Amino acid sequence: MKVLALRHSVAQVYADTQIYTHDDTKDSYENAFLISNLTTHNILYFNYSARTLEILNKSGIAAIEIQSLEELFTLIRCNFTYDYENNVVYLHDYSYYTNNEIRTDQHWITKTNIEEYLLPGWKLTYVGYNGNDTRGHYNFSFTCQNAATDDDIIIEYIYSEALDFQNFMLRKIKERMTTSLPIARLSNRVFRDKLFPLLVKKHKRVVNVGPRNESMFTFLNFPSIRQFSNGPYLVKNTIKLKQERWLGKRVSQFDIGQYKNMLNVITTIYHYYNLYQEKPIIYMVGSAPSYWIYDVRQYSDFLFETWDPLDTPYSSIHHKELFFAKDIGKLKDNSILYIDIRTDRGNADWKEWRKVVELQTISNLNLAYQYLATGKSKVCCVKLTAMDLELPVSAKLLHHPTTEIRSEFYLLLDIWDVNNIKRFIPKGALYSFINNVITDNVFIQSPFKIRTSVSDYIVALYALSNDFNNREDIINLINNQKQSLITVRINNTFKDEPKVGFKSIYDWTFLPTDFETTNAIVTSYDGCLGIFGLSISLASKPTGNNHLFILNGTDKYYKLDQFANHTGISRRSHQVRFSESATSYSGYIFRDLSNSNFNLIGTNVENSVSGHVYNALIYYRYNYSFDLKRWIYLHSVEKGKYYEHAPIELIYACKSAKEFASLQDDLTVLRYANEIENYINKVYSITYADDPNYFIGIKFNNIPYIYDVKVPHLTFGVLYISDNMIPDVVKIMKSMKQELFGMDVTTSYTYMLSDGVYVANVSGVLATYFKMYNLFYKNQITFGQSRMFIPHITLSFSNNKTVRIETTKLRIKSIYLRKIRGDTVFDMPE
Amino acid sequence: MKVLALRHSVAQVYADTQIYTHDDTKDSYENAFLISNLTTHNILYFNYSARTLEILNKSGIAAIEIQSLEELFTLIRCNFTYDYENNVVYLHDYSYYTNNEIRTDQHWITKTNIEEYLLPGWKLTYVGYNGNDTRGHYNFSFTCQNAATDDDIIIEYIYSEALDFQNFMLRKIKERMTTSLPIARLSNRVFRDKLFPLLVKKHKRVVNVGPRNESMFTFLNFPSIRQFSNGPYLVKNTIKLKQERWLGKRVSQFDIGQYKNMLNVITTIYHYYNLYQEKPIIYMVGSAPSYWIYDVRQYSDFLFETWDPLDTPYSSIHHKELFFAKDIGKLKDNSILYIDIRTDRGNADWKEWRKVVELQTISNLNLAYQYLATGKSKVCCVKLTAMDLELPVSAKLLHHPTTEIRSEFYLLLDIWDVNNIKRFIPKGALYSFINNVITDNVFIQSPFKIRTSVSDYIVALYALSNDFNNREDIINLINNQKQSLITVRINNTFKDEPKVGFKSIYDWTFLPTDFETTNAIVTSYDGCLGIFGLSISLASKPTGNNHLFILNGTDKYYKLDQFANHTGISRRSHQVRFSESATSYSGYIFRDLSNSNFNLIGTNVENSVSGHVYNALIYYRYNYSFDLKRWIYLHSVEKYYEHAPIELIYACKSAKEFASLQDDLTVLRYANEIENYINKVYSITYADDPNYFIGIKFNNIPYIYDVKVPHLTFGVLYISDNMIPDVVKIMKSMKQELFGMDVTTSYTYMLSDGVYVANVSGVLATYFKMYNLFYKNQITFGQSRMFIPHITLSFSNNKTVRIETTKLRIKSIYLRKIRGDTVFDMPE
Amino acid sequence: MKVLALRHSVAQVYADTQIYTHDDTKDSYENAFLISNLTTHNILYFNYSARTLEILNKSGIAAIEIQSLEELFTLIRCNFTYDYENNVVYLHDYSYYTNNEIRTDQHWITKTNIEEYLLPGWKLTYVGYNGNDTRGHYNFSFTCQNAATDDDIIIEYIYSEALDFQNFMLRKIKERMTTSLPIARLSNRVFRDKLFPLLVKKHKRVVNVGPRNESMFTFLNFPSIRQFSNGPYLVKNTIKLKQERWLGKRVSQFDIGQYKNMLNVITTIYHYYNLYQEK
Ligand SMILES: Nc1nc2c(ncn2[C@@H]2O[C@H](COP(=O)(O)O)[C@@H](O)[C@H]2O)c(=O)[nH]1
Ligand SMILES: Nc1nc2c(ncn2[C@@H]2O[C@H](COP(=O)(O)O)[C@@H](O)[C@H]2O)c(=O)[nH]1
Repeated sequence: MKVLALRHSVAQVYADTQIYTHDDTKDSYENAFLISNLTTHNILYFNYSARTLEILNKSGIAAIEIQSLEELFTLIRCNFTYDYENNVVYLHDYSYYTNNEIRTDQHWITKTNIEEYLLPGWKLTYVGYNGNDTRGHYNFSFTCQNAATDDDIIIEYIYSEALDFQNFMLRKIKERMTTSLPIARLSNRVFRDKLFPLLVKKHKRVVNVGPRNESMFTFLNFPSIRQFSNGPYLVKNTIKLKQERWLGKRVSQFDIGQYKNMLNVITTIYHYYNLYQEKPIIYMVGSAPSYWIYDVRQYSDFLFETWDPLDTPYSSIHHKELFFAKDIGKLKDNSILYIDIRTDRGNADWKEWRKVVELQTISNLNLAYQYLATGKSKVCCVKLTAMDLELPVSAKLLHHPTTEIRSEFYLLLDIWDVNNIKRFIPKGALYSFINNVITDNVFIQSPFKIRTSVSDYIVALYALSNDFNNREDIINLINNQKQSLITVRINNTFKDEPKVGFKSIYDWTFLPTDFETTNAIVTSYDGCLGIFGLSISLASKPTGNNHLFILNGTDKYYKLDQFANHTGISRRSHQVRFSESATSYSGYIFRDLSNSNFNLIGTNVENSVSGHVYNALIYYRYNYSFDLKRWIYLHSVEKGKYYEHAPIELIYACKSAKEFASLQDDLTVLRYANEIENYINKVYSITYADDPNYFIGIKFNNIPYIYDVKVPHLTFGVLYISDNMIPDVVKIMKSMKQELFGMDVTTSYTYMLSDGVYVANVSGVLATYFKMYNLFYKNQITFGQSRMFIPHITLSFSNNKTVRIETTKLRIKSIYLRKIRGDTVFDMPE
Repeated sequence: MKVLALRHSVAQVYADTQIYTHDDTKDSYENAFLISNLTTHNILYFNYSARTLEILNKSGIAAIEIQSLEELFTLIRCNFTYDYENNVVYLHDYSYYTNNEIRTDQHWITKTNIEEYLLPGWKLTYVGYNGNDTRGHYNFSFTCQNAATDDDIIIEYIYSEALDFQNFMLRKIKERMTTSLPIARLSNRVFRDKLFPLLVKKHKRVVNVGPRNESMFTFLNFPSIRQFSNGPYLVKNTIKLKQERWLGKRVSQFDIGQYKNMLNVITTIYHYYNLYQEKPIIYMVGSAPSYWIYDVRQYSDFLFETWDPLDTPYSSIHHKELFFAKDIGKLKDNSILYIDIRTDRGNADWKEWRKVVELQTISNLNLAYQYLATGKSKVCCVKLTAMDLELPVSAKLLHHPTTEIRSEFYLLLDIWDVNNIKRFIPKGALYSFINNVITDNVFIQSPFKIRTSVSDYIVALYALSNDFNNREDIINLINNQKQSLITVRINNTFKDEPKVGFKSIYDWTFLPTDFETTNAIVTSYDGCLGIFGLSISLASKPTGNNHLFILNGTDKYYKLDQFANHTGISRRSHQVRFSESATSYSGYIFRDLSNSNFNLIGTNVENSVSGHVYNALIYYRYNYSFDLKRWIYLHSVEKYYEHAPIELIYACKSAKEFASLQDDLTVLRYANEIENYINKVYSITYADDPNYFIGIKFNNIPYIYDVKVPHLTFGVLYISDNMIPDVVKIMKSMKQELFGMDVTTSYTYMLSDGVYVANVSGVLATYFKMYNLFYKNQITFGQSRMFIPHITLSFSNNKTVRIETTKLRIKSIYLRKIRGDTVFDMPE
Repeated sequence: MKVLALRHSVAQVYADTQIYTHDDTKDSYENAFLISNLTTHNILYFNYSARTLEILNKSGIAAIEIQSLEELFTLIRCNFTYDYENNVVYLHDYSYYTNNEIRTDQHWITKTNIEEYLLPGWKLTYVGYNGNDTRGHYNFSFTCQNAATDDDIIIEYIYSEALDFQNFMLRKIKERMTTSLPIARLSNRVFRDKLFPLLVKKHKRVVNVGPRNESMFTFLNFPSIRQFSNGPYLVKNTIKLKQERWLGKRVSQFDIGQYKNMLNVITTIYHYYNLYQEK
């Protein structure tokens, strides 16, 4: 929501688009609330309270100080992710195209002949992970960098098997200008990099479910984490494959053999991590260029040993420029070995070269076998070619994207693999694997069993909510797990559809009430981002791939007003109320008509009994960052910290939301409202004195209207009690005697309350009524009725016309407790 | 958008919701444009020029003076329609429900026992037509009134055969709070009343197509207007009806017999108007309550002479308080007669009572016959009951909604009807008509045949666009009419579907290019509202039931910048470019990549080709008030921007690419259609095979150059030798201007593989002015591709270098034979 | 799937529409299988194995012997439900409209002035529950009756609050000719009436979940069954209701006070059944 606070003295004015202006010196939390309810994208903050900036940032709303209006202000007309703890700004902005450049996260790409295939004059410039090397471009009051890169395009080109790069880059850039900004993808890079270190330091055992190739670099420094992904391609599974012949498909114009090498070595690193939770020694044979080491070293320090006749720049120690044949004993006991040996494309016939390469393949495989036969705790990966050969059945198969699909694959072998059953594999099956399979993911770990773990911190970022996963197992995991961070699809669909999908790929959808979590925060990406110290320029759109984030066993659950608060609950409510609606009063109007309070709708903008629940039910697709359930619960057990609202006040908003949904045919909001009302009636064991025996009544000295009944009284309470509780009731009355006479009782008009009932309004007594309802309910005394409480002084049982007077205070003369249908009053304090 | 202008004295500011602020005195017409491109609903204007406030109001955008911050400002946080000519404000706001009241614009309703069936304690409060009686409530710098009424509910209740009013009103009120404000419905009530008087005065002959019961009162004062509706129910058509018996269905809890009487009389008035184009005398018999006269008299004066026993209507000149039996000679020759004979009942038998009513009906029918036997100009309406009887074949049958369906109907009779064939009609058929039909419309006039009329001002207000009307007949009417105001549904669908519909009721959809109008304004409801002196606080939502408005042959067509202007062209463009976009430069970047200007993206924030058209094509669902067609045409034949035609074509190609990427089929069509219109209006030629060229030479070149002769190729042309002199003339015509331009260069870049050039700035505007001069003089200038001003430096495929802004020498300008050593001119 | 087996000697031939022909003497279960895989609606069975008819009937496929080709065969060009244990044929067929008549399951309706509000000349004729009194119309090799009635229309008119019966009946009849036959609704009446007696006799304790008003008559003789439906309207729940005044809405042209009385008494019977499992 991009709130920018600039100095009041330097309150510069320009007509920027979608801007707003706010400033006030009354409270520090309500300035944040009122800012959170502004309707535009950018907000300009002029009294610039540091406290209020911190509150916004905790809520996920980006709030930063602006000191160099000349450049700081103008260079923030784009979205960004703000690390407010370290005061860092990560710009997600593709204006750098005006420099005729493509930006990448990876250094190795700069060494390929990629620039030739770009548009004429274009270059690609390395920017570092999340634009770390761009900090020179921006020298502001804060550290500033541009996290936007074109790496998605390059990776898509590599996996797309289409050849011509010029048109591909051009098409993808034009598309990027035609579609809205990929905020989720770009800010999640920052969130991953900040999140997982905090978890590894802060928690004993961290389990990450379904990592994707995007974060392959994130976990390079954290072997403590146990990863669960899709299964690996085993050799035994090649029995199903139909035999095929050589097929020379070219996928990339520029040589990407280094990307293949890097994905291979990283896959091996993570296999080793999965087996032994420690960082291994890396041994590499071949891999002469080896530039990508740099990109790995940016995330974790590793010890690299290289054997290649050419030079390898970034290696730790290039043990020998000479080739490696029988030097097995140099290899230490806790390590991984990458064997990429290609002798040479000789200038001989292709058949002769094939025999040469086949013999070389057998040599490499035997080298791997000797590597793993001698020593415990090691893993290896070999380059083989497609031929008839006998591989172990449990070995893992790798074919990552390479420049051309030309009869090569890789075999990943642990020590359990070497002495295992070996099977004969024809060249046709291996060719079928090379041609029909491209390895999608470097995480080859066994799938995650969706069971609650008591010693683990489970992290399911975008993996659990899928069409094929068991829904009830997901619900039980979220419900009963301690210490977790799990994400599901939101079900922002009308008609309450239980799945949502794109081109026959579907996801399960959940409402916040579909869970029964005891102690957890159920918020948006904004809320979860704030809980971990980040804020963002751009909120979730109501219709999109929006996810609920659920944090189980968090430090922050009891900080109700601090994290996943009601910031922005009324942003959409206010936009609709002031632009499109029939009247700005429509809300109070509808809420009173929904609770059968139509008897008078006269100036109901004052002292309405409905609550936050109405906007959390109706506009949930916008403000689901609120966590309505925790808000209700924490106010059940004070341990009402700011509000002290009676439960009937919550139930009334529930009923109003149900009627609204039925009018709009919003089936989802109808369910959500019914379920929240159920949760309320579970947390509060509410009772209704629909058949009362006694009542509390207030009597006034003067009555500014013509009255036709003998006794004008305000029925201020109605209750159902046994006689023995009359002292208890009395005590509770005494408990607020001061407060009872303190209230500023006012009346301004008379109206018809029902057929044959003519009453005078009473104002200013309702807050006291709710405090007293809370006290009676806490004391297990049945107080209140099924209907809504309407404070009124009955004037006559006749049908008379409405009369108005100026606000005339009313004065209390006695506050009595009387038995219904008994002329006997059982208490009369003055 | 509510534009609210506050004075320096009232420069007070609060945090109003969805608010914005603008103010400036360094620009003239651009203050209105820049206001028109702001994103929120309400805007506050602080250092305001009266001129730009007027420009906004002419464009349809409501712009009001605000002086009473205490009440006037707080009470304009709701939408309204503003008559800026008379400076009056019609509020459309239903906050008045907080008074426990139902508001009607009709006085007769107040006399019924309707208040009894409302919610307890609620009242019904008569308000003036379009809230005339609310002006007392508001004491502002301007006239102010609240046009919102609950008549939607009352009318729907009467026509919906729902029984219980209390629940119906309650449900409809809740619905009204749950759905957005019916602005089209409410403000068109104002628009009709301002429109049609202006048309009657300003034009001789006015034809109104398909009026509905909503505007029943509007045309009461204009028999000059000839209206065409769906048609009448004739007695001749009762042969189809299957015989039925009495079925006593109750329609309303409170007596609405006065609505029936009024609708009958009004139907008769409009029939009389249809036959003889002049206002009649009104004679009525029975009609004891007589209030609806008031509601009629508020729009037009009529002469009301009623005969009613011992009862006194409202304003009827009571020719006799005695019962009327054989006084036919008292009734004048230019008149209308309504025969509602009370027919009072009693406590007698229902069968005997039926015979009583039958005899009374026969008396009434003979009464009508005696009325019509004489006279040159008369029309009559009679109350009958269901019985066997012989009615004229050409007579019209009326059954307007009444309290109960109790064996009663009304017959409309012409002077032509009496002298026509009479046919026997059984009681069963009459019961079938009473039970199965309620007359929907008081205009029973024959339908409009969709043919152009040359002497008439035709008005088709939401009537022509429909599934069943001939689409090509509509296109020809709009295209070839001389003086009309016609509305059609706009094709705001993403897939190019030519129809749009709900529950088997469909409408044809058109694009602005689907027409070929000669001199006409094709704009939105806002634009049309502005042309007639009204403005509105909030524009139409892009995917609503939005209508194109076409005004043929108006005085305002040539006033381009005043009406149907470019206000709001970039409102959505600016919201998208900031906010959600990948980059704030995204627009210029995409137009340069789509027109093959990808060689460099450096010099594109400055000196880009057209984008005025770009946002009018792709964001058309928002700014369809622009009328891009007249804008293109008027700039072909001057009658400011001085924009080259290729400049428009490039934006067309960019919009086509954008639509193809978004799969916006309608925008793709619209873009291709506009490019077609451009190449139609401009007979463009391209010198793709160059013959000669214009070259500029400078002494200073801040970069290392590896070519022998550095020059800026400022032109390419295909010409005959005989035309070489004329070209020189044009060069001389702006020689000063050519050396005058402040040409600047800032960096070097790659223009293609193996080409290394330096950017050029400040020459492009001169290039377009000169292109216009070449095209006007029928000399082929320019190329199919886009013009890129550059000085070739080398064919060396070298890396790009940047320097500070360096001016250029312009030592010489010249025209040289391409591939020839011959230069044919070289001015100092 | 309407398999009709007729005598091989009397193998009459006509070009009926959607018919088929099968006959074989190799196996008794595979003749049933091969018949079950034929594609048309009606099948004509010529070697007419009694065993194979029983197998089909056990599978749900109607399989009946045809002996009076002249009328039995032609009066089976309509769908039906076949009680193959008792050899009874319940026709679900609305051809009886050609007799200018409306058929009802309930005797009380005949005492109301309903016939006046029909189309001219039309009558309503009581036919008994699932057409028990229609067995006189059909005297075939099997017991035969027409279970089709217009009672759905009358009940819908009573609950629809629209007044004019003539147009309502006409509209609903025209609709019935324009839409396919409501087989599920009509055969489920027969299935309920056969099913629940078998269950009460065959099982100790029978629980029926969510009975609807349609089968209000089915359980009149079985108080052993415990029924579970939607909750009742309690007096205490009137506290929520908004106060209103007299509103005289007329829902039916002919007096249906007897339907009200019957529904009241039957509701009371079932409440008593729910409390005390006896009549
Ligand atoms: N009863 C009640 N009303 C609230 C509460 N919070 C906000 N509101 C009402 O909601 C309004 C803003 O939300 P809106 O009605 O515009 O959606 C405020 O002006 C206030 O009257 C609450 O906790 N309880
Ligand atoms: N209206 C208009 N805008 C132009 C024209 N040429 C360039 N522009 C640019 O287009 C912007 C309008 O918003 P856009 O959708 O291009 O972002 C203006 O701010 C301006 O910088 C033109 O001829 N007409």
